[PDB]
Amino acid sequence: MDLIGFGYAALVTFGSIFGYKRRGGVPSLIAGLFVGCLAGYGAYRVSNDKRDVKVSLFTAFFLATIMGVRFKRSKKIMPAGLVAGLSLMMILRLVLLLL
Repeated sequence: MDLIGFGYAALVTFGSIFGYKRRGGVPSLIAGLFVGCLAGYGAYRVSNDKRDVKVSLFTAFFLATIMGVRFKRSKKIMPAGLVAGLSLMMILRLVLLLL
């Protein structure tokens, strides 16, 4: 949409994003951030919940279990997306290790 300066858009995007005061859809990802968060964070707290990493496993497991229809290649990205989430997590964990 519109073939105008990109960089600029990347600038305003970066800033605005940082200010976080525009979005407002709450499709699901958000819910994934909250849940996943508690998962990781909690695992980091070390109170009772299992250890990190595994948590994620329990996150995807619970979610899927909540869904009913286990992952399955098909239209939309509702199911696949989930896999994209868990994956994204792992990767982030690959670096987290260092962090």
